[PDB]
Amino acid sequence: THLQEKNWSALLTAVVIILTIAGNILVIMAVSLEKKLQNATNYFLMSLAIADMLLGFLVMPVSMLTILYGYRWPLPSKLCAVWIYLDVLFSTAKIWHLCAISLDRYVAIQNPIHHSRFNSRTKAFLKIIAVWTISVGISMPIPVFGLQDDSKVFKEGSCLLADDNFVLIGSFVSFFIPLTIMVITYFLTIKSLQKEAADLEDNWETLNDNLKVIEKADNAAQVKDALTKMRAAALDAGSGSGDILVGQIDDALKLANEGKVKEAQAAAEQLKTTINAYIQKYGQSISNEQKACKVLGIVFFLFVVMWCPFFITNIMAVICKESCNEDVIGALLNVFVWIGYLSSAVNPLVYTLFNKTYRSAFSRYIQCQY
Ligand SMILES: Cc1nc2n(c(=O)c1CCN1CCC(c3noc4cc(F)ccc34)CC1)CCCC2
Ligand SMILES: CC(C)CCC[C@@H](C)[C@H]1CC[C@H]2[C@@H]3CC=C4C[C@@H](O)CC[C@]4(C)[C@H]3CC[C@]12C
Ligand SMILES: [Zn+2]
Repeated sequence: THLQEKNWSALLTAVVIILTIAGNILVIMAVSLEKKLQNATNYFLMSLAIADMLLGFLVMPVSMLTILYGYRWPLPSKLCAVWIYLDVLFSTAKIWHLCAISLDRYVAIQNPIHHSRFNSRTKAFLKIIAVWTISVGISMPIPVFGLQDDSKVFKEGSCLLADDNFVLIGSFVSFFIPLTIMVITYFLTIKSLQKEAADLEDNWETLNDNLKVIEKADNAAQVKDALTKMRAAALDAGSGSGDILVGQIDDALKLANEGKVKEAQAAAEQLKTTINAYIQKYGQSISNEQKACKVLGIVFFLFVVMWCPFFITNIMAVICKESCNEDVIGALLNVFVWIGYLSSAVNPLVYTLFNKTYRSAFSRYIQCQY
């Protein structure tokens, strides 16, 4: 039966709604409770999850109500523009949250002391508020012109963004520009991390060369010279983390400055083991940045690929009003809108897959074990 089609569409819509709300609430709880997940990127991801939850709680159920009424808007006229504004607001906020994550992490890894433990919570919160304000500013044209003009938000009785200029400018400002920025920033990030690993290997090379020089030293002058080169290398290798290693090298360097050559050589001998350990630690930190980069790239790819069919079909239907068939186009737009909405529910599953802390948190939350 063809009414069974409406029943199935509404049912699958409800499935997507419940999945979105539940998963993003799980992400909210994970970021709100775990102190192991309290850096800037996780604050951005929790803001992202609340945005997706607001989308799945205020916008997607109204879309289900719309698809139940034969796509005829049953609510008051102003609520159509309000609902389109909220929809565009939350989706634009999501994509620009992703863009801000990419850019912020890139700018961070640019800073030569970005491995220090001192990160400010308030700065990340201010960035999140700035992104939400950007989203509100991008979405304001719909309330401005939509409440003034009933025709720009209504399309044959149906509550759709009918202005072609609005559609194209919103596709560019809200989807295409942040997508391109995301791609560029991601590839620049992989290049910067490669540079980081290369510099770390160079620091290790310097450390080994000067340890070997110290092992065969004769007088205090060359001991101090090799220890100075070692101190520079070790300070560079920490990427601002801040450890005992440079302090131990300074202890050996004091021994060298006093003229004690044998004791300085013994100190360098202990430093050899300490240096191997710390170098491996720094390499592991770089590898962790690489893994986080790839996971966030998976997130970006899933979101963009799931929203791409809708934007493709929408811009195409704006271009060809009669060249292309519009019944199949309307069916495609329905299906692709709901795929893009499914993108909002996909994220917590991805957090579960490639993150052990998120997965443990969710496994303990399903059983209510806090
Ligand atoms: C409910 C509905 N139902 C129908 N149609 C609709 O367009 C709609 C509106 C669908 N909104 C979903 C979010 C979109 C969006 N805005 O900004 C973004 C930025 C992003 F990164 C990703 C996505 C977006 C804009 C449209 C037309 C066919 C008939 C049924
Ligand atoms: C705790 C941290 C990490 C997240 C903070 C999220 C804050 C900044 C977000 C969450 C929900 C957001 C609000 C959701 C909806 C609207 C309606 C819009 O027309 C004006 C902005 C406004 C009022 C948003 C302001 C920013 C907001 C309050
Ligand atoms: Zn780093």
